[PDB]
Amino acid sequence: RNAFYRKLQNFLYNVLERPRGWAFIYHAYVFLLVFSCLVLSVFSTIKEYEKSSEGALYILEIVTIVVFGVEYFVRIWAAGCCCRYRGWRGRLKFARKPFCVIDIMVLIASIAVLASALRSLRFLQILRMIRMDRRGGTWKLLGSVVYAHSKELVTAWYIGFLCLILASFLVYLAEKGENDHFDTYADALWWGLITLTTIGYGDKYPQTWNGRLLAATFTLIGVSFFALPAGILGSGFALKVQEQHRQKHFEKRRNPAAGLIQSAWRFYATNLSRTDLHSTWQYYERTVKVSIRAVCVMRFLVSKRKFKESLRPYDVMDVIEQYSAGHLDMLSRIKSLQSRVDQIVGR
Amino acid sequence: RNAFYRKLQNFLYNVLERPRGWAFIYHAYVFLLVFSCLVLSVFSTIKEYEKSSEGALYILEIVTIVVFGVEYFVRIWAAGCCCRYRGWRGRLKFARKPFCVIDIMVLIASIAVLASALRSLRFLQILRMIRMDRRGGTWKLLGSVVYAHSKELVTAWYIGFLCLILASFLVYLAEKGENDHFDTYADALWWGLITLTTIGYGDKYPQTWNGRLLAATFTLIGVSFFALPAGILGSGFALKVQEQHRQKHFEKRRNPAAGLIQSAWRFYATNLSRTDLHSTWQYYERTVKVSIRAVCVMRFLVSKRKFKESLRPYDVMDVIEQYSAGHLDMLSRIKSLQSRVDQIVGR
Amino acid sequence: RNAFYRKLQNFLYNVLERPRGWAFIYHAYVFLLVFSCLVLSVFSTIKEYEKSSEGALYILEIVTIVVFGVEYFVRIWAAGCCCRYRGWRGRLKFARKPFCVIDIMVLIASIAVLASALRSLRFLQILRMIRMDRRGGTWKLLGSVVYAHSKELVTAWYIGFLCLILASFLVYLAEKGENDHFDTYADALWWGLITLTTIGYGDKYPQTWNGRLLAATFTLIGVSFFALPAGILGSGFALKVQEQHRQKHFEKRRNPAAGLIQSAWRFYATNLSRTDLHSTWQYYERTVKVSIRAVCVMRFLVSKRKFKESLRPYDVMDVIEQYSAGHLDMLSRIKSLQSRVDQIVGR
Amino acid sequence: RNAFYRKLQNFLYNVLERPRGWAFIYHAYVFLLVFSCLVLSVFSTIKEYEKSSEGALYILEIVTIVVFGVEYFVRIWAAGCCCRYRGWRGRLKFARKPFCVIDIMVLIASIAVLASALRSLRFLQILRMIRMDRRGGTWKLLGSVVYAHSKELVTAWYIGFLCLILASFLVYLAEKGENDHFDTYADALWWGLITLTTIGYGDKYPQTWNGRLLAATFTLIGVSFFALPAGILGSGFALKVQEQHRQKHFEKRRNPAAGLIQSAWRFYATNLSRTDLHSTWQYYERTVKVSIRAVCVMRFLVSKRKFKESLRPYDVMDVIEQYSAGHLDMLSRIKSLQSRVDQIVGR
Amino acid sequence: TEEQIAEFKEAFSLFDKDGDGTITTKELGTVMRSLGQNPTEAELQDMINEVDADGNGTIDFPEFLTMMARKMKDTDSEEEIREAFRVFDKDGNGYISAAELRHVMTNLGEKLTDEEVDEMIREADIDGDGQVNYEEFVQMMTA
Amino acid sequence: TEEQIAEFKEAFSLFDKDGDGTITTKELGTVMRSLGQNPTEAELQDMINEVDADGNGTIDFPEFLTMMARKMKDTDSEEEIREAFRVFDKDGNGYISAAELRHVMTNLGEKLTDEEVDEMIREADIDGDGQVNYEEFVQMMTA
Amino acid sequence: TEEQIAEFKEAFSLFDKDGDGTITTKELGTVMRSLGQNPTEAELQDMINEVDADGNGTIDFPEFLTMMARKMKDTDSEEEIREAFRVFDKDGNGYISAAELRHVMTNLGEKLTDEEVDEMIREADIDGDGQVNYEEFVQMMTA
Amino acid sequence: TEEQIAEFKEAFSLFDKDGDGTITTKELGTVMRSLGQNPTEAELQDMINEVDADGNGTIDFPEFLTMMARKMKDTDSEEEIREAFRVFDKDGNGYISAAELRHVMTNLGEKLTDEEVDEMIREADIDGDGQVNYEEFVQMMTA
Repeated sequence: RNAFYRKLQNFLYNVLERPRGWAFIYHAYVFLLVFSCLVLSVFSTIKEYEKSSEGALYILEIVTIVVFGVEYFVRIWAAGCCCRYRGWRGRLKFARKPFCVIDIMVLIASIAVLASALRSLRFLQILRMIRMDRRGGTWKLLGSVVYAHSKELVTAWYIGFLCLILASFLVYLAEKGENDHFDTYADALWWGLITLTTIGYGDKYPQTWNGRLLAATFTLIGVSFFALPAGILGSGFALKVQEQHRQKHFEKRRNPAAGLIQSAWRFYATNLSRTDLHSTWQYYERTVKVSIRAVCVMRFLVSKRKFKESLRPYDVMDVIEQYSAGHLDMLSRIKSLQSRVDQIVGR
Repeated sequence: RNAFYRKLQNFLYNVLERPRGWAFIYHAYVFLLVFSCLVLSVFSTIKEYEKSSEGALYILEIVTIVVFGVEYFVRIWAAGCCCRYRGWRGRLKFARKPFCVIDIMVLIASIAVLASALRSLRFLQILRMIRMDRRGGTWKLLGSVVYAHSKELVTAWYIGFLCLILASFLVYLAEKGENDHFDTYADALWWGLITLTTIGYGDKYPQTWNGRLLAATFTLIGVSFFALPAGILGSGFALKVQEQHRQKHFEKRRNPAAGLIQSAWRFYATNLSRTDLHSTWQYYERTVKVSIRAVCVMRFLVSKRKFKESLRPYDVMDVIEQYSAGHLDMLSRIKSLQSRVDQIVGR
Repeated sequence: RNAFYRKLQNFLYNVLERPRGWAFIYHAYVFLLVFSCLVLSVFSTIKEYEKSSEGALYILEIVTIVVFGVEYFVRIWAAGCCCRYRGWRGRLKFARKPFCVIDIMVLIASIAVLASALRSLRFLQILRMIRMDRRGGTWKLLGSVVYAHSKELVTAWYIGFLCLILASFLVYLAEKGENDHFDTYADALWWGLITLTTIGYGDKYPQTWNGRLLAATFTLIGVSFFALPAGILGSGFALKVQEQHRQKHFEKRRNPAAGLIQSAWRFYATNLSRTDLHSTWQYYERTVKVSIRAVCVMRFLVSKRKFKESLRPYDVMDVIEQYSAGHLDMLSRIKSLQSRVDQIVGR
Repeated sequence: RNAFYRKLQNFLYNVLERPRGWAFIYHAYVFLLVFSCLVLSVFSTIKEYEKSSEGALYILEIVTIVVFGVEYFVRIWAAGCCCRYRGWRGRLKFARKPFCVIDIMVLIASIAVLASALRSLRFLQILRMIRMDRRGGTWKLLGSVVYAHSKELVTAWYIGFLCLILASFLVYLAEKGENDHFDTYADALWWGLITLTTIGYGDKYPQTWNGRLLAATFTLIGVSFFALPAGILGSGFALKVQEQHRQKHFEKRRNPAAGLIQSAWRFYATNLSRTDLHSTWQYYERTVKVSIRAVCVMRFLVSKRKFKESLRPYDVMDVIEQYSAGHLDMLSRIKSLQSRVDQIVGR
Repeated sequence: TEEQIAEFKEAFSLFDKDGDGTITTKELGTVMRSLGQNPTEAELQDMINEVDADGNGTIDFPEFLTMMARKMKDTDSEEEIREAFRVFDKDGNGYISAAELRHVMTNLGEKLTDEEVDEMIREADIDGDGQVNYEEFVQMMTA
Repeated sequence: TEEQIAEFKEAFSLFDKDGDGTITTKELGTVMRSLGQNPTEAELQDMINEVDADGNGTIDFPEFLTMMARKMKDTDSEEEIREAFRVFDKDGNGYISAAELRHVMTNLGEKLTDEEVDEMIREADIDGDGQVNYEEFVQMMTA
Repeated sequence: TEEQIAEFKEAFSLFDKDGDGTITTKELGTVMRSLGQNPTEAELQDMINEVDADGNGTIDFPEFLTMMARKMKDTDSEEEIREAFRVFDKDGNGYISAAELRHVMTNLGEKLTDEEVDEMIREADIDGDGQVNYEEFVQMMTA
Repeated sequence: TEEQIAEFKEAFSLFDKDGDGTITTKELGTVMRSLGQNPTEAELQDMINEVDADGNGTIDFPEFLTMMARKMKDTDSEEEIREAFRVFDKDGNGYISAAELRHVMTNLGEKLTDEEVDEMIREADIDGDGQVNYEEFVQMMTA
């Protein structure tokens, strides 16, 4: 039953490694588990709830370490689906990958803790919380969107910081004397940060007419400037999603891909990797060894380069390049028609 | 006056069932009624206003049950506008629809209540508050937009949660001793959630120099990260409505629809459902039984599939497909012209 | 000096009535003036600042009434630029316009006040505050954008209201016993509205573990749902601005307008309004009475109809319509060319 | 070793003056330096931390003045990379530029301070805070985006201000009697500004039933209206950066640029600036003086005008312009083809 | 019934020309030409793709029986015809005039004769007042 | 008055050629050719669509009376001509030079002779300083 | 090894026709024509761009030796072929049918014969069950 | 100086052919044809638009005197040439190779010979290290 063995192995690799659809369900559950433990840990910091929270946390940590260990083992087992991660050496190389190393390290640390370590318990919780990404996908996406909007974000933060400084200084001047909230400029800066960010604790607020007038004038501006970065980033995220949708609907790379696969197989067949390769040689000789190899490698090169050129179809460039080609072809067609009709008339 | 009967029936079905324009007015009024009732119930939870609020609530619930009952009766009557819902069986099938069942259930429950049930009174109020959707339209729209931006929303929430955890821990370390607000890590987490969400009750806030410094550093980041999901979803909603506007303005499928209507009527005419169908048979015999039936069904199927193909004209796909067709037509035209002029030269 | 008279008259009408560029400066100043008065009124409500605020407010009221009266007089004078409003009857007809009526009645009411009425004065300031729009432009823009996003806004508000109700009820259940903040369900609803809106007064907040846990779970959802409408409307406003930019860049209607003006002048010349019209009669007699009149009026009307049909070329309508026309024209060209070459072969 | 001299000079000018890539790192460090100084100054306003903060601030100011002086000197030296800013005159002309003057005067003022001036110390700190813009880039970007969305921003602020006034007045009427928070209309206005901006200090909040009811009705509207400007500006920023990405990817002006450079050199060669120029004269005499000068000048001028005309390639202007050109030249193509086929038939 | 099965077999045999146990593209082409309409090779390919599911290039007898055995309701074309009528519902209220129906169908696409269109209008409208309700018409036909 | 009614009846009769009580497309084309402007089939289709309202394919006498009896105070063309000018208002202030008016009048669209365009400019500008205000130019006659 | 170096030198010499110490565009063209395929000047310029790196216009012997010394391991095309197979992975799970492989292989671009695509499917799919794992095939060989 | 005034007067006189006091389009066309470059009507119109400001259609002597007597700094072409470089500044750092300068100069638009491109490369780059600086060249050429 090797077929069923490999089918189940590939299915397990798919569900554990990059999941597509309902596989996420499993991951969600795992997350919940970890999350639950984290919450329990918080409840154990409170003295009143220490008993029950720790009682539940012991069981939950046993359960989560069991689950993580079995997941790690079955993941290293399912790694055989990938040809690179095959056998002793392949699976050891998989385990060498840094994130699997971190996983096993956290597992062993938790097992040792269960065999003043509560601080290490929560630290392991946050580490396995960071572990859920495994790719930096969230970090990479945030970084790309921030970099694309770096100038706008910097404008927002810079002007908001200037507004905060100015408003804090002016309200401080207004309120330094007759308001114990604004005793020093540091207190005014704290108030301005808590106000323009819209947090507004209420521990400090202007109480004079000067302070309230200046705060009213500066609030309408500062709150907007401090809320700007969130709006910029959200709109950027939405626009990026829209453009990705358009591009994925405009992949239009089937022909280059098929040509690439054809030429790659041809190059392998011409290559001496296997001594049983003779059918390709018969096919090439029927259409009339090293020269055949060279021409086939050349065809593979051109197919690869065409695939690379077509590997960047974006929403707006596609139509523009298509119309450029169309209009130059139109001009060539009209000039050719003029030449041909002139030749006809010459008769 | 059966014509007026059916006209009024159709109008009532339109206004009560799926509304287009001013019909919403009626629904709005109904909503207000229910909303008013809900508000009154809240006023009845307060002991001081219990007397007057309950006095008004009795009248308002009599009114709302009368209105809902008459609306239910007239809706079941007006379902005759749909041929699927005609007669005894049609009306009964209509009433079996889950939301009509919920409507009658709420009506009966409220009537029974009127003939410690105030909690059930407000529960029926919230149930009939959910009832106003009748389609899940709001839920479906929110789910679709969330799924489209699922990765960005997850990135925002994940990074914001990491920021919350880190800021809470660091401010707790800063303030554990010199501030009774941050007695335990749970208090710090509560503070961080309340400030990064920008709620800022003020029940907890840092009061030390290092605590305030760390809170200031982490606020500019956390507030933006927690406001991100709202911006992402709002921008996604706006972009979705924009693209829907463009697509509805780019329907451009009238010809396939007309072909479908023609083919459907022709196929029915060939269909043996009625023995009075001879005009189409005469037309077919002039254009020269079972073979005609089959060819008519074939025409109807091709019309159906062409309508299916042309049933997804989007803002960007249509232009690209049209230009691909134009460019291939241009190339075929030029090659055909070259062949024809070559043939002319051959003369 | 009638030329300079009418030039200054037109300039004053432009600056006072619809302004384009630096004219806004003047309006801003006027706004500032009235705004200042409003602020002064707010300062006069405070008993401590009654003396100084009233002293300044008397002068400011005199100044603003002088300015508004002279502006009204010069506006009615300069309305002669619009030939609809010329002479006794024209200026009276303009003054009959409802908004000028509002202006004059505000002027008269304030003059009478200057000749317990301070509340009436504040009502006058708010009325002349509404007066600045003069068109409903802000209201019209907001209404259009809200209507375009009515479904998304309703989804946001409906789901946010459901979340508010549920969170308030659950936190009330958590906190009813051991928190005087949540004494009744009305208090819980007030708390939920204040926190989900992110206002967070701090007058009420959960203090139990159940209440804080439930509030933490529900806040990440409710704050986003209540911030959604702002994001939706802002993104809609920005997208509308971008589309308007593109469309105004896509006017491209000079030829229909020129044809319309030509036909209008032709009709007026052939129109029997004036007996001195002979140049156009000579032109039409040389190009070979009532028939020419009718045909020229028809030319004017058809030019008007073309003016209306193409009056609104949109960002995406123009390109798609032009390409559809070009493609069908190309098909006609190729079929005609094939027919012509076939005819040539037939020779 | 002049080659390495000028290479290092250009590199230093690039890193200090307009930076492209990793150069920003250096600037960031400088910013941190000044920022640190600023923070230290705040810590020196507090009496408790005055000693240590001032001790560190002395060293930090020595360091920052040293760094700014050396940076100024090396920037002025590296200005020789630009031919305009070369030699004594070019160096002085650079130093005349306003921001260089600001830098030198800040350096001198700080040196004098180091040789009740702490207020001037912090003023210099904010000035050098503003300094690293050097272009108004943030201000220019904000101004452009605000102007583009000026009407929408004004609508948002105007309707939000009307909502604030109305809500404040109504809640004041509700709460004037039995809530010391709302003693005067100014207190109500302060409460409304704090609530609608979502700051929510909690120093004032309605406590009556009608006051809370009105506040609840008006908050859902006012908070959205006051959050609108942030969303509008953020979405505008995101759309602007998206279109800038598209346009920068659609530069497509190589041919006009090359023609401009070629004709510019041609004009210079024909011009009598240098008498050693004879290769261009030989080329022009072989292709058969003052007449050649004028004709080459006109070639250069037409190249400049074509460059200017093509200097505005935009995301949508290019495609529509090229399609209009294609349509008109295809009309000419078809009419010419019709004429030619008619001529062929004539034979 | 057995009689209907025999009729369908006779229809298949009439479609069959060479007698290979199936229906080929050219058989459909020639029968269509006999009807009067000149077919196209791409149109025959569309024919086969619509009917043939196994992808063998021909139409067999059981596939024909299954194809024609589906009636208006079983076709599951409800949404198709509803949206087809919606596309021409300019106002969207749910009414279409008889004159517009004629001017649409009798001049474009699969054009009909006057008799067919007036019969359609009569059948769709039970009341028979010149106003057509597309939902009512399709439901009574395809539901 | 009755004199104008008789004049319009004579105009209709001159429009009529065969004398069927109405004006057909061919009659309008023939009179246009007599004037000098060669008609077009699309132009005649536009003629019929513009004039007739009941959808009969011909032009009637009462229809022509209603058409020609509407003056610029009843044409509702105030905003229309305003927008027509505004498309050519490059600055948007509301002024156009006389030379530009002559160019647009005699070069683009339905060209006229110099005298007619000079008369148009003179009538548009009461002051006659070469500056035209479209407000007045559409309000003192076209309103 | 020396034997393979001599073999590649003989291959170059056969490639060389005039004997200029390099391979020119026309030599590429004639060898393609001898193979049977008709080349194009555009294809020749593509070849020159692909192989030559010094921008001289021809292909020399050391470049040929180095290029043939590189196998799949020395091309870093793992992602390239991965995405190439991904484009035709309609579901994205990682499975593609053998029939579709045969259809695409022998009817698109540089088409191959049916037997060669059967060999390709056999080699790529170790189990030979008709379901080819793209990652398996692109990792066993290309990596 | 009066010598240059006389030289420009002689240049204008040679420019004029019929001798109407101005330069017509046909004179420019024929002088261009004698020069070697074939003119185009669109090119003639573009040059005329470049010259005239009063809108007459000819070229008068004072305009030729005034415009030809200005130095590179009198046209504010600095930003124009800077952008011209920028378009071909692929990296944006501010450096380009001399080989690409020769390729672009003598292969695009108004091409020149090798000697002229070498001369401009030498003049633009004082150090003569091949790495030409755009800002220096434009500054000592235009500014």
